[PDB]
Amino acid sequence: LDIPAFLR
Amino acid sequence: LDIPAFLR
Amino acid sequence: LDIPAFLR
Amino acid sequence: LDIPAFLR
Amino acid sequence: NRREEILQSLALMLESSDGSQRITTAKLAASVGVSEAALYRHFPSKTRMFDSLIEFIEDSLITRINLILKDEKDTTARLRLIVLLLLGFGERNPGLTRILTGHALMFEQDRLQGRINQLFERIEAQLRQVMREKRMREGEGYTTDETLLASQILAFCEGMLSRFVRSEFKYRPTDDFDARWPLIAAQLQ
Amino acid sequence: RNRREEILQSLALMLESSDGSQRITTAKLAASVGVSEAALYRHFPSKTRMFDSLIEFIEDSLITRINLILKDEKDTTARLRLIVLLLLGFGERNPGLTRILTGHALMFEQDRLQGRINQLFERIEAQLRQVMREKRMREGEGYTTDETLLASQILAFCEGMLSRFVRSEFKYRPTDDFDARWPLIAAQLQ
Amino acid sequence: RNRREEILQSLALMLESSDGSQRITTAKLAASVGVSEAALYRHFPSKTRMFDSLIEFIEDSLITRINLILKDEKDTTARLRLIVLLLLGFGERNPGLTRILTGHALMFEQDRLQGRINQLFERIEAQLRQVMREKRMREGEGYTTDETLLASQILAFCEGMLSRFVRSEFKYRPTDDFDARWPLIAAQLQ
Amino acid sequence: NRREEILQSLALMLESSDGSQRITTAKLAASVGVSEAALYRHFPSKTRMFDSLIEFIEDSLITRINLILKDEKDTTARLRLIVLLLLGFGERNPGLTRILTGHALMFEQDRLQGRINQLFERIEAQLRQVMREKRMREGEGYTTDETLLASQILAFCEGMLSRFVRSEFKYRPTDDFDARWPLIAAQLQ
DNA sequence: GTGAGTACTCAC
DNA sequence: GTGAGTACTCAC
Repeated sequence: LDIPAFLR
Repeated sequence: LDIPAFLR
Repeated sequence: LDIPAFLR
Repeated sequence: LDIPAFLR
Repeated sequence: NRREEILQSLALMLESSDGSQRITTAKLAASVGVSEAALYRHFPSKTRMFDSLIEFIEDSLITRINLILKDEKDTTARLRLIVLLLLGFGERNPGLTRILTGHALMFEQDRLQGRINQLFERIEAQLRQVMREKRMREGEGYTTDETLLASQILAFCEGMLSRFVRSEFKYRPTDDFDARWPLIAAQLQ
Repeated sequence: RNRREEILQSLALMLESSDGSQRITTAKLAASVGVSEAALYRHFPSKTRMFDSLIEFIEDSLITRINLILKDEKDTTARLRLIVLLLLGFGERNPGLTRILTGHALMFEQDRLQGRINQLFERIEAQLRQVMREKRMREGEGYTTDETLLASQILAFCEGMLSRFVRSEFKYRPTDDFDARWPLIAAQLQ
Repeated sequence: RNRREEILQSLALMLESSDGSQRITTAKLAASVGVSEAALYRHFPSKTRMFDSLIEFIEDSLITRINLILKDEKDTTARLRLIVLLLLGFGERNPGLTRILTGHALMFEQDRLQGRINQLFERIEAQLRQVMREKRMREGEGYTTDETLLASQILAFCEGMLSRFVRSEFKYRPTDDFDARWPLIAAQLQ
Repeated sequence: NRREEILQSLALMLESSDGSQRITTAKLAASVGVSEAALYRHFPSKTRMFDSLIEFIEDSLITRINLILKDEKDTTARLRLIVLLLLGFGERNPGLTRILTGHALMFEQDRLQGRINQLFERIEAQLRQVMREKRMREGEGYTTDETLLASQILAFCEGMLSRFVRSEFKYRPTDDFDARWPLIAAQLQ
C-alpha cells in the first residue's frame, strides 16, 4: 500500500 | 502487594 | 514662541 | 556642624 | 481554497515545537497571513477546524483498511499492513498525530477525544473482523481471544504513537519495522 | 509538611475527575482545598512546583521497586512480569498520576516537565535493557532479537494501555486479564 | 489612527489628575478610554510601550523646538533664556507628561523608561554647553565659570522647578514670575 | 530597640538598586529575619515605618538649620551652610533622599507627601527668614524679592538631589560644590 | 491566612 | 471589540 499525507 | 496508592 | 500641549 | 547618618 | 489553506497552516503548527502549547486563533491567522476575522467568517469555532482534521484520519485510514481487505486476503499479511497503516500514517503526518494521541486535544472541547475513541473503536473491531475470518479461510481459529487479540496489537500502536510525541518526532514509529514485526507476529501464536 | 501534601491530594483529586481533561486553574484548585488563591502560594512558590512534586513521587516509586525487583528476584523472565505489572499496576492504582505519565496533564503546563517523564521512561527502558541483557549471564543462551529493540517493544506496549486508561475516562484498566495478555508478551522474549 | 491616540489621552488625564499619584492600571485606564481592558491590547503590546511613546513625544518637543531657537537668534543670552522658558513652559502646559519627565510616573513602571528620560536630559544639557562655547565666536567673549558646571546648574534649577510643580499637585506654576527669576539665573552667567 | 533594626532594614533597601521598585512587606520581612506577623507587632501599617523615618528627617534638618541661625550671624555664610546641610544630607543618606524627592513615597498614602511638602515649606521659610534679616543687620535691603530669591535657591536644592536619585546616586550633590556656591551667592544682591 | 487588585490572554 | 479567565502579587 501507499500511505497518504496531509502535506499536499 | 504494596502498590503505592497516592490518593485517599 | 509656541509651547505645544499633548491635550487639546 | 555635622550631617547625621541614619543608615548605621 | 481558503478552507484548505488554514487547515494546512494548522496541521504544520502541530508539527512545530509550538505544537506542545495551546494553538490560539490569533497566531493561527498570523501564520495563515490574514485576520482573525478572515477565519471565523468561515468556521463557527475551533471545533469545526479540528473536526475537519479528524475526518482526514477517519477517511485516510478506515476506508483504507477496508480497501486492504477487498484486495489483500491473506491474514498474516492483512494483520501486518493494518499495523504499518497505523505506524505509517503517523510518521508522515506528525501534526495529525498529536490529535490522534489526544495531547493536542486537551485544548479543544471534549467531544473531539470521544470522536477519536470511536476511530479506535472501529479499527479495533475491524482488526477483529480479520481475526474472525481465519476459520472460514483456513479451517482454524486463533487460540487467543479475538477481542483481546486485536486490542493487544492496538495497544502496541498507541504506545508507538506516544513515543513519537514525547520525544518531538525523533522516536519514529516506522523505524525497524521489518524487525519489530516477528515479535507481534509471534504473539499471533 | 501537611499543608503541602494536602493540596497535592486535591490536585490529584482533580486529575482523576471529569475536569482533569481541562486546564487546572488557580481559581478552581482553591475550590477543592477551600482556601484562597493566595493561600496556595504560601506553601508553593508556583503551580509549576505542584507538578514537580507529583513527578518526583512517580519517579521515586516506580524506580524504588525496580531496584527492589532484582535484589529479590533473579528469574530473568519473571522479572519483566513484575516490572510490566509494576508499571501497569501503578496506572490503574493512580488515575490522576497516569494523566501526567501519559503527558496529557502536562499539556496545560510547561515543556520542562515533559523531559522528566521521558527521562523516566528512558530510565525504565534502561532497567529493562539490563534485565534481558543479563540473560546470557545466567544461562549461556540469551536472545536473537536485539535487547534494545525488545525493551522498546515491551514498554511500547505499556504506553498504549496507559493511554487507553486515560482516553476512556478510566474504563480500560491496565491490569485487567493481564494474565491472558502476558503469554503474548513473554512470547516476544525470543 | 483614530484610536491609537485616544488611549494616550486617557493615560494623560489620569496622569495630571488626582490619580497621577497611583499607577494607571490597565483596568483603571480602560474605564477612562471607554473600551474594555482587552481593546487596550489591540494597539500596544504592553503598558510600557504606551509610556515609551509618551516619552518620545517629549524627546522631540524640546530638542526640535530648541534647534529652532539656535537658528532664529544667535545671541547667547537671548538664547540661554528661550531654552529655559521651553522646558518650563512645556512642563506647565502639560502637567501630565511632567510626572513622566521627573520620572515619578515611571516608578510604577519599568526602570528602563527612566534610562530614556536621562538621555533626553543629556541632549538638553549637551546642547547648553555648546551655546556657551559659541558665544566666544559671535562676539569674542565667553564665561569665567566652567561651561559644564554652569550648564549643570541651569538644568538643576529647571529640574528643580519641575519637582515643585508635581509635589504641589500642580499648584505652583513653574513659569510663574519668570521674568523676575531669569535675571537671577543670568547672574551666574559670567 | 528591636524596632530600630526594621527601619535600618528599610533604609538599606531604599539605598540599593531595588529602591526604584516597591518594597514589599515580604522582601522587607525577609531582611530583618522574621515573619510579616512581627512586622505588624511594632507598626500598624507600612505608613508608620515611613512616618518615623521622615520624622527623623524633620528633626535632623530642622535642629541643624536652627543651630546655624544661632551660632552663625553672617547672612551670606548662613545659607552657605544651610544649602550644605541639604546637599550634604542627601549624599549622606541615599535611601532617605528618595523620600524627599518623592519617589519612595509614591507607593503609600499621599498623606506622606504632605509631611515632606511641609518640610520644604518650613525649610524655605527659615531660609526666607535669613534673607529678610539682612535688612535689620545691614540696613541695605535686598535688590531682589526675598521670597523670590528664597524659592529660587530651594529649586537648585531640589534639583541637585533629583539629579542625584535619577542616576542611582552617581551625580553626588556636594561634588565640585566649592566651585558651585559662587553661582548661588552670585544672586545675593 | 485573604480579599483585592495586576498586567495580559483567549476564543468568539 | 469583549465577557471571562489567568498565574501570581500585596498589605494586612
